Amino acid sequence: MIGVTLFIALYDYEARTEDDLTFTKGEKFHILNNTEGDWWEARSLSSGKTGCIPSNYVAPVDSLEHHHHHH
Repeated sequence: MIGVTLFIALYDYEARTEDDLTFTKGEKFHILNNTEGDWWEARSLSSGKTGCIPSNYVAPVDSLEHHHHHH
């Protein structure tokens, strides 16, 4: 969806609190709230669950894709 940034997990993460998400590397996310800074609220596109993730464990998918001019 245009205007919505897709994120991908670069590492596995086991939930450390009741509000954390557990996820595996490659998992896709939408970010819902980034105000905590080091922790972001996200919704997992794999499980449909919502919770906190470490902000440094994910990256925008568009940052990691190969781009070519002609489309």
